[PDB]
Amino acid sequence: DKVIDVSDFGAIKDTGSDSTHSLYKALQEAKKIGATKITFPKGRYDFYEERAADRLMYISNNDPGIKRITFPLSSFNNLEIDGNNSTFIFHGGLVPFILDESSHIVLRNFSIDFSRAFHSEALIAGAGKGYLDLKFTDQFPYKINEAGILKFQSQLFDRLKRKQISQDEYKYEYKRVLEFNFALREPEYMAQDIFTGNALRAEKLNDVVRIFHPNLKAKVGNILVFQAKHRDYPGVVISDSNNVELHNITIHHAGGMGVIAQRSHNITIKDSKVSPSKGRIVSTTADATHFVNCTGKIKLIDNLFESQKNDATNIHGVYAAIDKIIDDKTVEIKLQHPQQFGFDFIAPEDELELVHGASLITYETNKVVTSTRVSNEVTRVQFIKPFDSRIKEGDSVSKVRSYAEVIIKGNIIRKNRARGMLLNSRGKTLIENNYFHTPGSAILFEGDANFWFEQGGVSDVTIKNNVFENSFYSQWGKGIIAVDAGIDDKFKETSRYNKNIVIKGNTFKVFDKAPILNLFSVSNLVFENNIIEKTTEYPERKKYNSLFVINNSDNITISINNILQGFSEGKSQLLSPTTTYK
Amino acid sequence: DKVIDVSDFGAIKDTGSDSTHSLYKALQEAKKIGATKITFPKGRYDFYEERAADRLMYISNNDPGIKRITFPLSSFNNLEIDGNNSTFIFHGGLVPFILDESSHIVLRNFSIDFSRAFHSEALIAGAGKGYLDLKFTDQFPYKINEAGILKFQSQLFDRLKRKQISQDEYKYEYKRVLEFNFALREPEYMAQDIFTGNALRAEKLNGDVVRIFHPNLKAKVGNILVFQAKHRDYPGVVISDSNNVELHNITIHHAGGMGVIAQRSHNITIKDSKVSPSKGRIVSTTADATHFVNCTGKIKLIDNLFESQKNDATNIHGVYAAIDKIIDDKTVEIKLQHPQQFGFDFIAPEDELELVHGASLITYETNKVVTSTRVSNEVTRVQFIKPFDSRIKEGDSVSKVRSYAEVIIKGNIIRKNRARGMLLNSRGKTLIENNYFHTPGSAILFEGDANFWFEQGGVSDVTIKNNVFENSFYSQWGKGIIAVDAGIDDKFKETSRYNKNIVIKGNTFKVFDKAPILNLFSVSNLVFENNIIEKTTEYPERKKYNSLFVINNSDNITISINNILQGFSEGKSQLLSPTTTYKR
Ligand SMILES: OC[C@H]1O[C@H](O[C@@H]2[C@@H](O)[C@H](O)O[C@H](CO)[C@@H]2O)[C@H](O)[C@@H](O)[C@H]1O
Ligand SMILES: OC[C@H]1O[C@H](O[C@@H]2[C@@H](O)[C@H](O)O[C@H](CO)[C@@H]2O)[C@H](O)[C@@H](O)[C@H]1O
Ligand SMILES: [Ca+2]
Ligand SMILES: [Cl-]
Ligand SMILES: [Cl-]
Ligand SMILES: [Cl-]
Ligand SMILES: [Cl-]
Ligand SMILES: [Cl-]
Ligand SMILES: [Cl-]
Ligand SMILES: [Cl-]
Repeated sequence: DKVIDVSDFGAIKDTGSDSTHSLYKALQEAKKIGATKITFPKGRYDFYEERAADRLMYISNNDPGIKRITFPLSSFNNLEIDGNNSTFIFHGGLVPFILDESSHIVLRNFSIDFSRAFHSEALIAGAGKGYLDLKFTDQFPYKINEAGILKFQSQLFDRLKRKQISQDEYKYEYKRVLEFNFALREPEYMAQDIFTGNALRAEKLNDVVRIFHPNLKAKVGNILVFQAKHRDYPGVVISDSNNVELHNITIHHAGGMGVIAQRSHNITIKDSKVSPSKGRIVSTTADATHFVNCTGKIKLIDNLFESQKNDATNIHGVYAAIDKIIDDKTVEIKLQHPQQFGFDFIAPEDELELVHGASLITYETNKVVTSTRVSNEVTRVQFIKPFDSRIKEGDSVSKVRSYAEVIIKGNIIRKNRARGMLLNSRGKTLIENNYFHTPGSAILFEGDANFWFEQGGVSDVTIKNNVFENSFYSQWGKGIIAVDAGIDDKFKETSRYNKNIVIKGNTFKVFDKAPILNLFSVSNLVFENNIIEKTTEYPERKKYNSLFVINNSDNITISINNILQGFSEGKSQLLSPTTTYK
Repeated sequence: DKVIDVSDFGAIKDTGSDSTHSLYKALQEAKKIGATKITFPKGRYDFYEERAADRLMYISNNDPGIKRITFPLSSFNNLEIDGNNSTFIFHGGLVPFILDESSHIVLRNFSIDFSRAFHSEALIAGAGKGYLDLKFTDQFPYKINEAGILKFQSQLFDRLKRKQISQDEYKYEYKRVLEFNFALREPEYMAQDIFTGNALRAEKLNGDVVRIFHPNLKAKVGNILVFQAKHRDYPGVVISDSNNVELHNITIHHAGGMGVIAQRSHNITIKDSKVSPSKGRIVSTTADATHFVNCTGKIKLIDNLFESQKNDATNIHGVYAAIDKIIDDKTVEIKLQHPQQFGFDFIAPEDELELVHGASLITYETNKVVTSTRVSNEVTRVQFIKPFDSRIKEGDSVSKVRSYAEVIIKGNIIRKNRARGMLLNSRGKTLIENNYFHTPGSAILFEGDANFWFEQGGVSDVTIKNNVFENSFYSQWGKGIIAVDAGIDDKFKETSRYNKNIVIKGNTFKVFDKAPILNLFSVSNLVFENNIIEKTTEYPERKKYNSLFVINNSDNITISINNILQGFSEGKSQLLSPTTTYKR
């Protein structure tokens, strides 16, 4: 009809049977008659791999390859999916949602989770030099092979069944471990990622598994998280689509990012949450949300982003390195980071910034006349006029876009690994009424043209009426609000990558003298009407003795109109900037 | 015009520079004007990943996914590629050739190799309880991380460069090891695969010697240990949905998987070519030398050398698809079973399908398809013109009735490889003539099953004539020199007749013990005549074998009196009398 009921196509709740193909037929009928809504009777729905559509997908900042997709929303328009607060359980390697060249899509009232997490967790029962003793719950199946290696499994165990289980070992490969505080259910204070690779020596003590690595260190009683090595199955992919809304969507887990958007226009996530399911301390294995080369309005409103293994959000562009200079008008650009391969974005009549790599200073803006994709890495680009004579190979290009207007309000950011928000948004950005409790920098202006190759550089930011409670209590960043753009030291005085930032009306609850602001190459920033409250939530770090570290900047104002409470010193010292951590 | 010189498009020999993009433009020009030949000035040409065309590919019996292709021959026609005996070096994860919906393609006069093999080799310098001491040459770079695990690298080592190299580790993952005899450069006598997984505990002694730890490690000092590549991502030449393809004087030194893999293709010829290791290596391709899946017309392997590969020299078979769901009396959903079979679409309307009982490989009936709908890379819904056999159950399998390929395999040399020689799963007219076999596994194996590999076999017209089987089946990959191992349960061996009409004549069998020359079951009409059987002492005799002919559940089998046996102690009457067991 106008509204389609999935149960009319065979998708039946609370049975544990695969509803993938019944859902697919309901989707095709909705496209056939132009139905405006698809609804689920409230219940549990399970989705498996065997009948899910297969498509080749390049997904920015995630792993490319063949994807089995449960909701293949390719070229859909004016469609709402209302789950009625149903529970969606995905079995194996599945991408729940991919929105590809779709328009006006509303996802509403359901939860996403996987039958077995791609990461793994264990209770730390013992510890010593070069080892940890671990106890695994049943929902993290594993085995120790004859080589003495710990390998997590999709399930415990004929020959063809064993072969299928053997092929699933890739999905649950680890690469590092991170210790989580048991009581606070957050990354352990000042703990760092401990790299291990995908092969840890292990042996069962003769229910306790002992793992061996010379860099292992953790507190007994805490939770050890095995970080998933891959990002193959993000929760919701928004690709080349527009006007997408997520309302009351719970993403309990994903093989990578919860929501990843690329080259998409107008995206809203509201009243949703990324939070672990029962028996887990971690939600998604990568960023909660992420936006690449997106335009229009990006709205994160009244969400809860917690316990994921990476940043809550990152809104940025793509830098493509200048690999080959052919003639004075033609260049061949190359995508650099492996998870950026296959990102096509340079089209004829586009305007490109021609940026110096080590400085992030734009030489000029040139217009593209022709574009030719050679591979998933290299694209040949010819300009309308000869480009700047100073451009060398190793510099980078970036697309001049109608940069996304960022509206991030009412969100809770806590318990996650790494940073809170990477504000690489050059458009008008508003960060209002958010709560931060992150081990890394609550807010970070990053971007570089040497590794990540992410285009950042703000020009209109307002950070107002937020609460920063005991954030940056570890080492993922350089302060509560910090700049860490990829600018060489010899260019910091010359470059001005981030401009026009207002930080007002916020409350900073801090436990030591870590930098509240750590800025370089910033032009025009005002810090006024904020409250700085001293706490004793974590042990004080002797590394830091300055709340405001400022270098190679101009027009920075740490106004007298700021209230400080609980400190022994006064504004004369604590509000005076330094060049070092002091 | 008619002949395009690739150097006219910037492909320069003997420079080490990437010629991928120059070659691509020469290919597009040949298609634009209908050129008939592309020539390479004789020299060395290097191809890299950075500018290779990317396509999704499903390659049967190999690993699917994104492929970077150096020669993307998609919808090319009447084109010859003459390398003039050039050397093509491929750096990293590249598929050298993919022929997709192409016709009348001839490849001749060049060699294919990779700058670093996907497998690894080492000299065994020492041994002890639960370990092996290994010495790796410079062309097999490796790392031992802080976890103490051996991880082979694309090269020895900037932050971005370290990330690129680290991502290459997946390409060189291992899963098992095999011992090779140093002097004879073959799998060690009676040695078997030793499973390890992709993670071996290792430590560098003092450096230069690496000690690997595993309780099942066992090998002779002085021999060579081969680390089997875990993946089959980069086969040498892929022939997919194409027709009339010829390979002449093609040297495939290495591949990430199979040398030549053909699927759903008509008329293929491989002549005067060879699969053999490059300098400093004991192994060539990491999987089958040649392989043909659902192929039709004529398959010709003429005067080739297939040696040192980690699998069979050839396998010519069809695809069994299991009946996963019965919708109604006319409608089923079939499912591809083996992971390296996913994405193999082959059922179309008007196709006729065999409907086969799984455990017996006995065909209930043939039925014609009216409707076909691909659901995933595993499941396809099929509707038939008439209600199918009432005895058909979920778990049985279907197979496409095809104009099964006529197989002509003449003048080849098959030796030094792992596993078997030729898997004769070809139901079409098959001729095996004037070949030389020296395989650790069965020289000729009739296999097929509908429970794991899901490969359709079952011959109907085989002539094995004037071949030389010298000291073959000297290890354990099979059940004899010429053996059947079709997936037929013992319950049904007596009523199932999967292989029919086989003639084995004029051959010379040089054997070192009394392992079975023929090990047959479920065979009807076989004649073994005019053969010469000669006793050797090349390998130690195996006491568990005491019968040259082991025959069970068969009919019309003739081990004729006109065969000749030399060098044995027992009488001719006793040596030609078949048994049901390996001994008595
Ligand atoms: O900074 C850009 C980068 O951030 C996220 O990931 C990295 C992670 O890969 C690394 O190991 O740690 C840092 C924290 O120190 C970040 O978490 C994004 O997932 C990634 O796509 C990229 O955007
Ligand atoms: O038998 C069918 C099968 O044969 C080949 O490989 C297998 C190999 O995977 C296994 O480990 O050992 C056997 C020998 O005992 C064969 O070498 C083909 O590569 C495979 O595609 C399939 O056709
Ligand atoms: Ca064709
Ligand atoms: Cl305010
Ligand atoms: Cl103080
Ligand atoms: Cl600093
Ligand atoms: Cl300092
Ligand atoms: Cl040594
Ligand atoms: Cl015995
Ligand atoms: Cl006699």
